[PDB]
Amino acid sequence: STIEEQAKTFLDKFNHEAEDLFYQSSLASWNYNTNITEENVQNMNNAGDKWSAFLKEQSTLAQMYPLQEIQNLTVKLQLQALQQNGSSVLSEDKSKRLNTILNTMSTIYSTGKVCCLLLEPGLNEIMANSLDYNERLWAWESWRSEVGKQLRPLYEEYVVLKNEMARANHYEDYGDYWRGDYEVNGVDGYDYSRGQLIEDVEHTFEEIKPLYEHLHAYVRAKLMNAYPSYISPIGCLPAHLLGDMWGRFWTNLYSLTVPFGQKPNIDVTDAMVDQAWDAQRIFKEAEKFFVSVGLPNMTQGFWENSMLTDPGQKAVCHPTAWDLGKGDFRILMCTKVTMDDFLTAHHEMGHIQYDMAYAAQPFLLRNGANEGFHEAVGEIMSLSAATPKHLKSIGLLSPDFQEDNETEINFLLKQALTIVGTLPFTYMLEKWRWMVFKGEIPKDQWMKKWWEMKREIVGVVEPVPHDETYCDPASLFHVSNDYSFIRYYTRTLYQFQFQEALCQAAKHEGPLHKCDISNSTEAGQKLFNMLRLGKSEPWTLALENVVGAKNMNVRPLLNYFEPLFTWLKDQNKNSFVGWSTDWSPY
Amino acid sequence: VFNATRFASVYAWNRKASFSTFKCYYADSFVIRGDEVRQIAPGQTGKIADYNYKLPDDFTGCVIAWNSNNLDSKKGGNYNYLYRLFRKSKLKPFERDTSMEIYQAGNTPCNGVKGFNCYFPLQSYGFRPTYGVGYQPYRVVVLS
Ligand SMILES: *[C@@H]1O[C@H](CO)[C@@H](O)[C@H](O)[C@H]1NC(C)=O
Ligand SMILES: *[C@@H]1O[C@H](CO)[C@@H](O)[C@H](O)[C@H]1NC(C)=O
Ligand SMILES: *[C@@H]1O[C@H](CO)[C@@H](O)[C@H](O)[C@H]1NC(C)=O
Ligand SMILES: [Zn+2]
Repeated sequence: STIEEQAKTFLDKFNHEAEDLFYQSSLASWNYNTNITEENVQNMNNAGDKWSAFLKEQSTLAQMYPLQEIQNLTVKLQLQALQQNGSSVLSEDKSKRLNTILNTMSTIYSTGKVCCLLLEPGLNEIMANSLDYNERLWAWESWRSEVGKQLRPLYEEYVVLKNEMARANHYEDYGDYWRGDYEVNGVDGYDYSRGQLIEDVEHTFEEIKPLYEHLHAYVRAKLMNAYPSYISPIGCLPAHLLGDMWGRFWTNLYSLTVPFGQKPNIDVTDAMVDQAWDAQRIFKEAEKFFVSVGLPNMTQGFWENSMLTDPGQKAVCHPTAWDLGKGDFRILMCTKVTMDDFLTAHHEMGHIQYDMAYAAQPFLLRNGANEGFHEAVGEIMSLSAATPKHLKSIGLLSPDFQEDNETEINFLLKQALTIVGTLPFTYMLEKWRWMVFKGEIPKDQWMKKWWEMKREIVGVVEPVPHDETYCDPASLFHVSNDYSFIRYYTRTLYQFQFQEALCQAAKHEGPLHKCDISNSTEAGQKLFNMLRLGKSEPWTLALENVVGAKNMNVRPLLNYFEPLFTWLKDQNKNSFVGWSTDWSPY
Repeated sequence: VFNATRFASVYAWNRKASFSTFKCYYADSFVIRGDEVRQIAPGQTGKIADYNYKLPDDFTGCVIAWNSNNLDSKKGGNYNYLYRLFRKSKLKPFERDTSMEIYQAGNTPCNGVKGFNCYFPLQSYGFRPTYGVGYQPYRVVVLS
């Protein structure tokens, strides 16, 4: 009997046992989250430990089937998914040391305080709301000089341990390990390596650069109005003035940089709190929206076992979509009567529809095509549900409303601040991390290079000089909690590829920022043909089913923001566009 | 028997309103899962029609099935219902296999004990009330 048949038998046993163990683990976790007590923190740990032990044993005994004797490519995908080692390749001392380092780095972050304010909500309200240069500078430098100075040496040891863990797994470093999510082999025409993602990212940023130049110059002029004696008309933007602790998003700058301030944005909060909407009407509307394009209803367990309102007992009201397995879908969300919960409902139900789609694939083939598909599929629904045509078609806006060419610029500029202003940040951070894992930045130059790639790629300068006892990057949640960061770039490109394809299938004439895919079935057959695949196909094939190409592309992202680009080109007619890396505020 | 208080298992099926399924084409009785009821029909294929309960291609009786979620499931799990997962060859119409022998899937034999490539052939549905409609118990009775 060939070693392939024995693999098929081993796998159809594994699936049947893992389904049950995983269901009871996730049910324990949900019971904890919706009702915090002392008895529940233990019932969570019991099932968590059981599930982890099962997975360890099954991987150990799956390693006995060599992949070279298998011709079927689905059996190969599942066996690869199961044959992965992990920190099991290290020693026992080294595994325990790595876990101690990780826990210390996490708890140093989550309980840090300066003098007596914590990061949330103490120092975040000074960064999002204050209008004082000195107070903002104090909060910025205090968070930089209290927490990161403690996370430097732990991070230095983290790097060594992670690099050798990844090298013992037949990679070349930990960045290569991370990039191994976008790799395809064995398929003819749809192949992709771990060294080509760098090329694609750097090839698309070169085309995103001009719109960011124009937005940077506009924001600089407005901030120069607001902080008069502190900004230079040719230099970079000081780091502590961007309405954020790190500068990840430029959203909180809107109040200072609104084009036509005598025109208020759209906000239907009053038009719904005045018609007596509640927490269930929002989700009934979201279900109607998803049924309009031909996707199925929700299940009865969704309505019986979802927590859609804060029940006065404790709880964790973070919005979440739960897929417990065995036909069990849920949402945990303490929703209000507002215009942002109206949109979060559409996001989370897009998550749930994607989950329900691939519920027929074997246990290990149930995810997105790669790590940036769930969020894009969620985001396009909020794009298409916030359209004045949609808000007028559900009776939440008066038919005497008329869109104004000056009101479509406020909207596009707010979208730009949130969406475009974050891409140089992401690209630069993951580039620095990749170069540090590879070994191209020695220890004694870490902080020298960080603040050299901020003045070049992002256009941001630091108010005070930082020597090499600092670990500024580790003062961010994702860096000291051991998470990757390139899924946001690729997700932000995929969402506009998806939306252009779908609004082209829906026969939309006009600007892309006004399109609404409701009442379109031809736009709901193109999405489902990709949702139903799970991860049984290369992500390039699943991308080509919806779009027509098999790689990333930046042209629909630039088609979305075309009227804003023309307006900005006219606004910056007598300004300097571009920055100089020499001016510094000290 | 349409009203007995305890039904058998599908691998050990017995022989002697709200009918979710009444499809006409002795009285056999058992319990299966929701989305497997489609396999109780002539010319079907799966685990139930291969290793548990087979119907011939030229059949004359009827098939009745109805949900049982309020009787055959409990908070925590109901591990009293079983089905056969592995077998050396497909069944014959109306045949029955109550064996509990270790199934050898490779080339070296089992000593009658589990281990590498030797599997215990029976597996249980752990029934719960918070399951999807396709994973909830179903009571089935086949006539003639
Ligand atoms: C919350 O948990 C406690 C014990 O952990 C339990 O007694 C109580 O019934 C739970 N609340 C609900 C609504 O079930
Ligand atoms: C691979 O195996 C699956 C069952 O696991 C089967 O359905 C499929 O047809 C096989 N593919 C090929 C190319 O043999
Ligand atoms: C969808 O079609 C229905 C039925 O004609 C209509 O009432 C609704 O306004 C439409 N919605 C949109 C967004 O066009
Ligand atoms: Zn999401």
